[PDB]
Amino acid sequence: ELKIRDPRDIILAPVVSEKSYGLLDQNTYTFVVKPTANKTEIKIAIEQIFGVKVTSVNTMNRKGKVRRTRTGVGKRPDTKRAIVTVAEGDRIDIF
Amino acid sequence: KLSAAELRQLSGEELRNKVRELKEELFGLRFQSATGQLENTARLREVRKDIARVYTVLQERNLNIVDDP
Amino acid sequence: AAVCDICAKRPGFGHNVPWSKKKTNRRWSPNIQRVRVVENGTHKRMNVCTSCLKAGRVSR
Amino acid sequence: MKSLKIKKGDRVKVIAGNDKGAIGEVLSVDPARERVVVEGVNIRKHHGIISSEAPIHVSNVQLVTKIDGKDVVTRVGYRRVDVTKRRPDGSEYAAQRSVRYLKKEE
RNA sequence: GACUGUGUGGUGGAGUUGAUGCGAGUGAGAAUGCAGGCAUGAGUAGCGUGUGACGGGUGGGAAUCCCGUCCGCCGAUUAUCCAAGGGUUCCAGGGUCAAGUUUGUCUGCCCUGGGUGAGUCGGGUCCUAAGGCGAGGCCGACAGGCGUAGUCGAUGGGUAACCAGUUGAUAUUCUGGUACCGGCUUGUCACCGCAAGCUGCGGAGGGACGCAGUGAGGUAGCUCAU
RNA sequence: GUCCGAACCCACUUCAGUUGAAAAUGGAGGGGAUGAGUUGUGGAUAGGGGUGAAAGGCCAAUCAAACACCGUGAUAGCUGG
RNA sequence: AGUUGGUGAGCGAGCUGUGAUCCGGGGGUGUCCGAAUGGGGAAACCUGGAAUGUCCGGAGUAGUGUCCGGUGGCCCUGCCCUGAAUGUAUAGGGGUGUGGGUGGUAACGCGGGGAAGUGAAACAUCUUAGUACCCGUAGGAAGAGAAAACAAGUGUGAUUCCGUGAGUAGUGGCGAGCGAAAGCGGAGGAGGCUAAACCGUGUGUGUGUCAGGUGUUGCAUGUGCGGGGUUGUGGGGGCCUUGUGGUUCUGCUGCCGCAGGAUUGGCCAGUGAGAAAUGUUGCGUGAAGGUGAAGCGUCUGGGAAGGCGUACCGGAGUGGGUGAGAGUCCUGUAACUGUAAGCGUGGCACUGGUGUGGGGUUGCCCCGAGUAGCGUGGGACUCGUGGAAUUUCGCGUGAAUCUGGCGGGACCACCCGUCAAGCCUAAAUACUCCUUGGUGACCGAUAGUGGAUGAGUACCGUGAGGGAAGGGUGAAAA
Ligand SMILES: [Mg+2]
Ligand SMILES: [Mg+2]
Ligand SMILES: [Mg+2]
Ligand SMILES: [Mg+2]
Ligand SMILES: [Mg+2]
Ligand SMILES: [Mg+2]
Ligand SMILES: [Mg+2]
Ligand SMILES: [Mg+2]
Ligand SMILES: [Mg+2]
Ligand SMILES: [Mg+2]
Ligand SMILES: [Mg+2]
Ligand SMILES: [Mg+2]
Ligand SMILES: [Mg+2]
Ligand SMILES: [Mg+2]
Ligand SMILES: [Mg+2]
Ligand SMILES: [Mg+2]
Ligand SMILES: [Mg+2]
Ligand SMILES: [Mg+2]
Ligand SMILES: [Mg+2]
Ligand SMILES: [Mg+2]
Ligand SMILES: [Mg+2]
Ligand SMILES: [Mg+2]
Ligand SMILES: [Mg+2]
Ligand SMILES: [Mg+2]
Ligand SMILES: [Mg+2]
Ligand SMILES: [Mg+2]
Ligand SMILES: [Mg+2]
Ligand SMILES: [Mg+2]
Ligand SMILES: [Mg+2]
Ligand SMILES: [Mg+2]
Ligand SMILES: [Mg+2]
Ligand SMILES: [Mg+2]
Ligand SMILES: [Mg+2]
Ligand SMILES: [Mg+2]
Ligand SMILES: [Mg+2]
Ligand SMILES: [Mg+2]
Ligand SMILES: [Mg+2]
Ligand SMILES: [Mg+2]
Ligand SMILES: [Mg+2]
Ligand SMILES: [Mg+2]
Ligand SMILES: [Mg+2]
Ligand SMILES: [Mg+2]
Ligand SMILES: [Mg+2]
Ligand SMILES: [Mg+2]
Ligand SMILES: [Mg+2]
Ligand SMILES: [Mg+2]
Ligand SMILES: [Mg+2]
Ligand SMILES: [Mg+2]
Ligand SMILES: [Mg+2]
Ligand SMILES: [Mg+2]
Ligand SMILES: [Mg+2]
Ligand SMILES: [Mg+2]
Ligand SMILES: [Mg+2]
Ligand SMILES: [Mg+2]
Ligand SMILES: [Mg+2]
Ligand SMILES: [Mg+2]
Ligand SMILES: [Mg+2]
Ligand SMILES: [Mg+2]
Ligand SMILES: [Mg+2]
Ligand SMILES: [Mg+2]
Ligand SMILES: [Mg+2]
Ligand SMILES: [Mg+2]
Ligand SMILES: [Mg+2]
Ligand SMILES: [Mg+2]
Ligand SMILES: [Mg+2]
Ligand SMILES: [Mg+2]
Ligand SMILES: [Mg+2]
Ligand SMILES: [Zn+2]
Repeated sequence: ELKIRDPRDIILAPVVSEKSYGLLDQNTYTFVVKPTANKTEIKIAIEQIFGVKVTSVNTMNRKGKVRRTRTGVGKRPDTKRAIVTVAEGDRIDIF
Repeated sequence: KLSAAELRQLSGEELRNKVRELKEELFGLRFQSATGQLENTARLREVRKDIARVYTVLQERNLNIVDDP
Repeated sequence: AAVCDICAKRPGFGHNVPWSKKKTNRRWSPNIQRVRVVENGTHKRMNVCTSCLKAGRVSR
Repeated sequence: MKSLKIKKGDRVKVIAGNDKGAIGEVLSVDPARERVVVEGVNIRKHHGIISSEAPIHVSNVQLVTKIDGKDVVTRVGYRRVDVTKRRPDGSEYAAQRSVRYLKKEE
């Protein structure tokens, strides 16, 4: 069957902000994930990609902001964010 | 820029290794884009076009559009 | 019923025409009877018209 | 859609506008909007701001040739020639192409 | 006469004049006519229950923003937390065209970025009520109506977690401590064996049920204290 | 289907409001307030039909036959232009 | 030779000419919903496979959670097994996917149901109008169609459509209104099968048939399949006078003759409706392209296409752009040209596929039945129940069959025409959601589409639904 599926299809990008950087102090990484991926799939994919033992994966759905511009109401995409808590010393290098 | 003519000379297993390598490169490019790196924003689209090329070669071998080595 | 399972006979539509000719819409239904039939060894009920009963088109 | 008869790097003479009679090398072409930038002709502003050439209509310039010591403006024609075109796989095959020639110089 | 000059300026910046014919979406003052723009009333009525005062700050600008001190007000609610509904209004920074019945440096407004974390909470993954749909089927000229087997459908039944701490914005969700529930696997003990067990399938028990009323034993709370 | 009386449901009188704070309310009193009570959630009945402790009442702020669209540019011995 | 769509640029690229972008053709991918189809559902969501080595294959884990792909909706239908109460059997049940279906679609078609406002100066017959709407169902068109016809004495000869006939004849509370047909002029221009008689062919079963020959030698009925047959001053079957294309030679009837049989003619006839459907060769094209003529100098101007001067092309002076008004600056235009490709399309040749009658006779036999008529209650016809022909629906009743049936406006007789109760048929006709090219004494932003812009949007409404307004700097953003 065509279309090899990759763990890297599920972890889109890291989330870099003040809250994420403060979470990195407690070995916790925030990623944007495919909106159709569950916590177990995300956990397995993170373990496969980063070679790290994962103690927890939490998820939230962040609705996209709505702004009125010319051409009317424009809508930013809805995203799913996975917050991954990692073993005591394992570390993830997101660069 | 990969060429479909070159990929048509490769075999199936190395073509799929190429698919996985391109997926890994796209992953790294997206992470660099998120973190403020990636001066080279054209490779971000070109790697996906390369993935499409390899999939086209693999599927034309699967569907017998071109003879499969 | 008003539809024959044999020959597909269905009601007609016409007028009540009184002495004053004030027409009203009305129906003519076929004389449908529900009878027991045994066709190819199968026993069942059928709504058949008396015209197909008289013609012998139904196996009782 | 196809291209224009004026290409980048051509030597043209302006036949209409403020700089009528000027001769310059075509620096860049805009095939969609039929406007070309001719070297040293339409000097205006852009955007501590660069002052540079501006595009004029491609119909305001004409290709120029030196016949007997003077620059004279000519129209162009096309003649079909046999060439060998190459496919993406590297295979070669015979085909035809159009080569531009200047009139007034045969 | 409807009108008009081939007079003469100004503005304007791409069409149009006369003769003779041809064709009209060819003429407006009114239809409580339709659309737009603008008057009159008129700088007039109102500015939507109410208690604010002062000191300092910010700022181009302050009664109306921020801080403080007095004083007053609600307190079975002018408090705190949810459901429904709304949908980013939340937080931080920048802003003062518009909005705010005034001003505004302010804002539930504008722009940019950020923010919502669950095995146990509320739903699904469980169960059914009313009701809906409904294989076959029955009824009906056609369209369609009803309904069996079933399948949905909470406003109900069932189901395992608490306290403390932390942010600008989340917290029975994160963190610390201490628990519980269902799986998977594993060390170990004990027992089975027409005749182990597992799953289906049902029987029965159970779930399982009204209203009103009094008393007893407690506990939360509250009050006082040498 | 007891009595007085809050919440709650209602709406008897009066004053105000009447370009309202509000296309039915506010102030002051007033009736019921364990019952034929009130209320949340979902559901059923649909237009010559529904529902009605019955007023031609109500059926999404004008119901002696809702609303929308279509027949349709209905028709008007009438008014206006 | 530039290019990474637009509103609306610079980054980083690729083409860096190893020809990209681009254009035509064909493919690949194609999340989720939607007939929506594994199950559920508030569309774009949720949720799955009893127990087992797990629904099947693969990936991953120690294992379970997990991931990727597949399969399984329902209805009809075909094929196979089993056959309830119960006996035959059938209903039902169990395997297989054999085929078809489901839903959408602007107009046009066919069949069916069917208003009212309105007009009648009221209103009920009537009109509106078989309109609006609704239901079922197509096709590229549909429907009709090859005389149970018209005509009127000679004749025409399937259907459909247009023009006349004609607002006539009629019809009508003889009110308001409605309203033919024959004939004639045209567009188009096919005709084809079948039922049955009779002949070859099994099961509710044989005691009679010169090579032959047996209580049957092929004897009896009524299915299916093949021949035959297909017409109306009747035809066909049967009985015969004869004729098949040249045969290698197998049967039955009379060692006459009839038929299966075969590379090789063929008058024929073909992809058609025609009782049917299978390849290689032969032209020009739409989808893309290609070539495509011929002007300079001065003046004024921001700018020349304008003025002045003087030259060219024209199978091209239709247009439109360009800084003002261009035949010769651009785009093009006339003319020619290419078309690889199409599912290409049309047509021809060959291959390959299928295949005759004429004269005589009426002994006999067939020629479409619950059909036609009749009565009754309705409908369409000029015809509104009448003198009511013709045609059609419901309910009853119910033929003849060629020395017969039907029609020619009640009905009967003669005459004329015709042969119903089976089927299929092109073109002329209708329409335009769409695609390509073009046109206008059509509009020009209150117009023309509701919509020149985020337009079926904002907004309003629970909902069905309703529904706007907003264009212009400049030659160039300079
Ligand atoms: Mg969660
Ligand atoms: Mg009888
Ligand atoms: Mg190419
Ligand atoms: Mg060219
Ligand atoms: Mg004139
Ligand atoms: Mg007018
Ligand atoms: Mg006026
Ligand atoms: Mg007026
Ligand atoms: Mg004023
Ligand atoms: Mg004053
Ligand atoms: Mg006054
Ligand atoms: Mg006053
Ligand atoms: Mg005042
Ligand atoms: Mg204060
Ligand atoms: Mg107080
Ligand atoms: Mg929310
Ligand atoms: Mg915001
Ligand atoms: Mg807002
Ligand atoms: Mg805020
Ligand atoms: Mg702020
Ligand atoms: Mg203000
Ligand atoms: Mg502020
Ligand atoms: Mg139920
Ligand atoms: Mg059904
Ligand atoms: Mg449920
Ligand atoms: Mg609940
Ligand atoms: Mg908070
Ligand atoms: Mg807590
Ligand atoms: Mg915790
Ligand atoms: Mg039980
Ligand atoms: Mg019990
Ligand atoms: Mg009970
Ligand atoms: Mg006590
Ligand atoms: Mg104390
Ligand atoms: Mg009481
Ligand atoms: Mg009382
Ligand atoms: Mg009341
Ligand atoms: Mg309801
Ligand atoms: Mg009354
Ligand atoms: Mg109301
Ligand atoms: Mg009324
Ligand atoms: Mg009425
Ligand atoms: Mg009408
Ligand atoms: Mg589904
Ligand atoms: Mg479904
Ligand atoms: Mg299983
Ligand atoms: Mg009627
Ligand atoms: Mg009427
Ligand atoms: Mg009238
Ligand atoms: Mg009248
Ligand atoms: Mg079709
Ligand atoms: Mg037809
Ligand atoms: Mg004629
Ligand atoms: Mg036969
Ligand atoms: Mg040319
Ligand atoms: Mg000139
Ligand atoms: Mg009539
Ligand atoms: Mg009759
Ligand atoms: Mg007759
Ligand atoms: Mg007669
Ligand atoms: Mg016949
Ligand atoms: Mg036909
Ligand atoms: Mg056409
Ligand atoms: Mg306007
Ligand atoms: Mg308009
Ligand atoms: Mg204007
Ligand atoms: Mg709404
Ligand atoms: Zn019948």
